[PDB]
Amino acid sequence: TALQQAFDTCQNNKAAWLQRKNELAAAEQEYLRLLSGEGRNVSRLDELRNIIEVRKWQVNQAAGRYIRSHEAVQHISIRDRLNDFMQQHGTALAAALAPELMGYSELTAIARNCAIQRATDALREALLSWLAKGEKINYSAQDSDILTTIGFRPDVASVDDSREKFTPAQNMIFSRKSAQLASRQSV
Amino acid sequence: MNLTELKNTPVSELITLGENMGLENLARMRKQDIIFAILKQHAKSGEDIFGDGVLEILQDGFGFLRSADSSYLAGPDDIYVSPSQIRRFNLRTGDTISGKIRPPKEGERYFALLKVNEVNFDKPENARNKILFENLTPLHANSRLRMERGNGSTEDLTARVLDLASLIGRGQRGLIVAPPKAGKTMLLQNIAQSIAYNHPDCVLMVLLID
Ligand SMILES: Nc1ncnc2c1ncn2[C@@H]1O[C@H](COP(=O)(O)OP(=O)(O)OP(O)(O)=S)[C@@H](O)[C@H]1O
Ligand SMILES: [Mg+2]
Repeated sequence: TALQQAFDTCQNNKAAWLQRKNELAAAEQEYLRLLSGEGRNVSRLDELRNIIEVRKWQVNQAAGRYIRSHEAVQHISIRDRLNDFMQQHGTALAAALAPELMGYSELTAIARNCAIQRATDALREALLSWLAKGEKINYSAQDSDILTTIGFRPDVASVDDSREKFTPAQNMIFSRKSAQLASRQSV
Repeated sequence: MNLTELKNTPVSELITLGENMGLENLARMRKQDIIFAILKQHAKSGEDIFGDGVLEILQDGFGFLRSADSSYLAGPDDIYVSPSQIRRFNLRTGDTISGKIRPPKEGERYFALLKVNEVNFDKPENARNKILFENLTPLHANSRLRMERGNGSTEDLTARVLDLASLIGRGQRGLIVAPPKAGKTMLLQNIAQSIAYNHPDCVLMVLLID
C-alpha cells in the first residue's frame, strides 16, 4: 500500500503546484494591469513585486516537491516490480550469472564488490542490446494505471521551473517572507 | 463658519472682515486676539459656529483644544474642554476633536464646545472602542517607502541617491547624522516632497525645534 501512498502524495503535490502557479499568474496579471494604469501607486507596485517573488519561490518549492515525489514513486514501483521479477526468475538469472556470483556468502568485501560490479556491467551490455534491437517497452500490467497517470516524465513546466539554484540564505529569507505574507493575507 | 477657516486666512483680512462686522481697532494687537474678537462678534449674532483641533489634557482634566496651524500655541482662541465630556467620550491627549463650540459665559474667557461630531476623523462611538497604541505588537519594516519621485526633477538626484544609499520603509526608526551646514534642511525637504508625491495616503508631519 506504500505505492498508493506515494502515488496520491505525488497527485497532491501536482495539485498544489498547479494551484501555486495559479495565484502566481493571477498576481502577475493584476500587477501588469495596475502598472498599465494611470495611477502611480508606488507602494502598491513595490509590495506587489515582493508578492511576485514570494509566489515565484512558492511555485519553485512546490515544483521541486512534485518532481521529487514523482521520482520517489517511480523508484518504489521499479523496486517492487524488479523484486518480484527476481522472485520469479532469479534461479535462471543466477544460473546465467553463476561463474562469478558463487561464494558470495563467504567472499571478502573486495571480491564481493568486484563480482557485483562485473554482474552489473554485464547486465548493462545485455540491457543495451535489448534496447538496441528495439521493441516497444510496455508498462507493468499490475500498476499500469498508477504509473501512467503520473506520466513517463514529470511535466516540462515543472522541470523548467527548477533551474534557479537558490542559496540557503535566500531559502530561509523567502520562507520568512512567505510566512509574513500569509500572516498579512490572514489579516 | 469654521474657526480653522478664520485661522487659515492672512492677517490683513482683519481690515476686510473685522471692521465690516463693527469692530473698532482690530488693527493693533496679536492675531489670536483678532480671531477671538471677530468670532465673539459673530457668536453674538447667534449663528452656529464650528470648531476643531488637537486635544490637550492638563494635570486636573482642565482640558484645552489647540490648532495645528498655530503650532499648538496657547492663545485666547483655544477651545475649553471640561472633564465631564472627557470622561463621557473617553478622550485623551492627541485626539482630533471637531464639532460645535459655545460662546463663553460670565467668568469664562475660553470658547467651550457644545457637542463633538467627529473624533479622529471618525464617529465618537467608533473612536471610543479603539485599543491603546502601546498594546499593539511591533514588527520589522515590511512596506517599502520608495523616495524616487519619477517626475524627472532637477533635484531628484538627491532622492535617487537616498534610495541607493539607505532604504526607507514604513515603521523604521531613522537618524540623519550630519554636521552643521551639510544640507539637512533641504534633504528633509526632498524627503517630504517625495512622501507627498509618491505616497499621498500616509499622513506626513514635520516638526521643527528651536
Ligand atoms: N541638493 C542640493 N542642491 C544644491 N545645493 C545644495 C543641495 N544640498 C545642499 N545645498 C547647498 O548646501 C547648503 C545647505 O544649506 P542648508 O540645508 O540650509 O544647511 P542645513 O543642513 O540646514 O544646516 P544649518 O541649518 O545651516 S546648521 C546651501 O548653501 C545649499 O545651497
Ligand atoms: Mg537647517
